[PDB]
Amino acid sequence: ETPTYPWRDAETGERLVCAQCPPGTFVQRPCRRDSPTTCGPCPPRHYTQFWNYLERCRYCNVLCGEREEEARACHATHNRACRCRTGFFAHAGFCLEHASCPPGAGVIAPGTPSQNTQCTFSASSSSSEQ
Repeated sequence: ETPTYPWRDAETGERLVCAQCPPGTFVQRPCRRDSPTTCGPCPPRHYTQFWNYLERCRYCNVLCGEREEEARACHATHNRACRCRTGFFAHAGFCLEHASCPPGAGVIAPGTPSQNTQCTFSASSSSSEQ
């Protein structure tokens, strides 16, 4: 029940069924008559998430930037993923700032990396006071 793919041999040409490579690995060398598939590990900054017949690993193209922090790094199976830093939230792609709330009707729901701030007395206009 190990995943597979067909392949044709280099020396004269013979048709065979080569085993796929597990997540974390890539196809280093295909099958010969005697040996099956050679699976080598994904190099630094490169990943394979699935069972594959990839000649070389996928590059970790996701790079967190100014206002982004990591969620997963780039390992042999993960691709790097990003999320917004403490005082930021994601809107429409870009990662924008959390909204402050003045005195009056202060913060009822704090800013998550996912949503903006929702909002007796409040002394200050921050994104904290209740």
